[PDB]
Amino acid sequence: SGFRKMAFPSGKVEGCMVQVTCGTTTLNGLWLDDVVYCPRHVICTSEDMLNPNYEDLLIRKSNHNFLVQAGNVQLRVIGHSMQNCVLKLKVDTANPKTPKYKFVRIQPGQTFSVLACYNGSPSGVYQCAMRPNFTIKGSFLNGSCGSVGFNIDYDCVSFCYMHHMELPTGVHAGTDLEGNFYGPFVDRQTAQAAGTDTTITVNVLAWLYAAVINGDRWFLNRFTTTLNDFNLVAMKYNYEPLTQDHVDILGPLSAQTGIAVLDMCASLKELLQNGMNGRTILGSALLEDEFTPFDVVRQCSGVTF
Amino acid sequence: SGFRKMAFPSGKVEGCMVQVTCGTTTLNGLWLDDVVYCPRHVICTSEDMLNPNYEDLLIRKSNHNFLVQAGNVQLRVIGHSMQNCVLKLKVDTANPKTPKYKFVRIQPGQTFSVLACYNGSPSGVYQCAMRPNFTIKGSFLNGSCGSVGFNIDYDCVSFCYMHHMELPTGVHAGTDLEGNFYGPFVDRQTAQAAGTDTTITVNVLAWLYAAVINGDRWFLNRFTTTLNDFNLVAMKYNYEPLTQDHVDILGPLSAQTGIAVLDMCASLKELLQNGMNGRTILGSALLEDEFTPFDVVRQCSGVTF
Ligand SMILES: *C(=S)NCc1cccnc1
Ligand SMILES: *C(=S)NCc1cccnc1
Ligand code: NA
Ligand code: NA
Ligand code: NA
Ligand code: NA
Ligand code: NA
Ligand code: NA
Ligand code: NA
Ligand code: NA
Repeated sequence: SGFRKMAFPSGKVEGCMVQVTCGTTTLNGLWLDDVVYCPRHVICTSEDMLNPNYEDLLIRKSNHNFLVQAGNVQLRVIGHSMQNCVLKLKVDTANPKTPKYKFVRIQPGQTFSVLACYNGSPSGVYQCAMRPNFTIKGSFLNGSCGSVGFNIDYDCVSFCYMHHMELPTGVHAGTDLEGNFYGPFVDRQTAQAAGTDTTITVNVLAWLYAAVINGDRWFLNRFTTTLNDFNLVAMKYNYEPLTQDHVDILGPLSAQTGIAVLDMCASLKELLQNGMNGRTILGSALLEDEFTPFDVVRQCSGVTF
Repeated sequence: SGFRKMAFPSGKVEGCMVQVTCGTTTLNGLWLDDVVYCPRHVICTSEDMLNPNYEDLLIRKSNHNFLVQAGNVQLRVIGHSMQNCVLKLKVDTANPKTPKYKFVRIQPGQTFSVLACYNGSPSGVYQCAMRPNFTIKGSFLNGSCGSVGFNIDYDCVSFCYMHHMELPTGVHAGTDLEGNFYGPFVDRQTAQAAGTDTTITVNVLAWLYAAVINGDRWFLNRFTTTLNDFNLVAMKYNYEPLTQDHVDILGPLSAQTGIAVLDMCASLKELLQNGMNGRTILGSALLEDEFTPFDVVRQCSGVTF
């Protein structure tokens, strides 16, 4: 019992973090096999970051200008390429701690753990979601760039996120591990609009199932609704529209609890229209949208890595 | 920018977790040097757990009845002793992954990371506090016993908590690593009263400093108060009384922000008396008490391990 925002155990990723320096910029990189991945903005000075010409800046650079360090272990860089907004530094040693891993581009609403790092060392680990508008609400200071987000499935690490920037509004943007930003962001210091954010409706519902499982049940009511009627209320409260695919993903939670999805929707409706009346659910006075249905099942059934 | 509930990176602890089986009970143990530590209730059957005579149960046991496994690696048990509510299994191999570590008994209000484990494998990591009443509000299923709580200071792991039980009320109790429970709890399945819990006032204040640092400043007001006047309001809202030691620990945050402790206290007062008016602070609609002043400084200044 209890329900917590829980990160994956981070040890498989801790052994892949390195420090990358170029000129006087230092940030973090990820060492997998004989390739180090890092944000291409490692090659930018202070000048350059309002309007960087990344092709031209990188031409000024040679393999020996990339100082890559793992612990005290210096690595030797024998190749460099830029893919989209990441740099790939070929080194002469395969990381002996490389886990089984793949690179995945996640969908808005999906969750992952972030290992926040400075100077190639881990400071902490936390779980968060890719917002509908492709930002993340992290905790990241100068020097945290190249910190990665990941999921773990037994022994397989799925890397989904590399951190690149803080927007003027205090939220965070970054790339997948092929260097394609999530969202409309670019790697320059400019005004950039994040969309309107929405609440992740399907995640909220999963979390209400988690609450019932744990004995928090006050919000359950004698009402039902329809998809279309629920969607009209989702509208007004800036919630993502709910689809049958979402209903279907909620099925195993529906079956465990005996509470039909559309009845849970009617509960949510009533919370959205009436607020929470100064009550809490699972220790929160807000509706929480950073657990997926997969997350709730994993936690409520005690899956290991 | 951003402020998150962040756990320590868990890799140093992941390499110490094992599985311990005795009869048909399996839980988790912690392998450090040539000693495995685990909850003594591993030797209990279903019968025994209403009223266990631990001395007599353990006498029925020999070294070879303790099956200790690390990965597929079986360990050989060459000695067993019970200290308070933990069992110490002497094994014939020193853990090659043993970090620098000590055992510490933390104070109510202090925080630590928990690596929740099943069958000696890590499922996840989360930060929490030792409540004033010596419980913790974890996320723990059957099989999670022996999961540990810890802090990290560079390369030194401080183990402070081993999980032993869930109370009938759904909160969690356990021991330090010498097997002394925190609080009045015992390791039997019985009605057990946790005290009245209090909010950790000094942690709330630290978190208000964190909010100001991050730009959430709406709650700041044109009032001040005194310790005694603040303490009268702490009373009524079941907040821990605030002492000069608490003021003094808040000093570096006071100095960074320019906001005198007692003025921050007057802000808190006004929040306690008026509630939050449907506003949020650092994404929360409640006052958060699971960051220490040390935690806020660490996060806001980007300390690594
Ligand atoms: C990273 S090394 N620099 C950009 C940055 C700064 C603050 C937060 N996130 C990204
Ligand atoms: C641990 S192996 N058994 C007791 C328990 C059960 C549920 C939660 N926490 C502790
Ligand atoms: Na970049
Ligand atoms: Na987020
Ligand atoms: Na992004
Ligand atoms: Na940038
Ligand atoms: Na015990
Ligand atoms: Na707690
Ligand atoms: Na306890
Ligand atoms: Na017990």
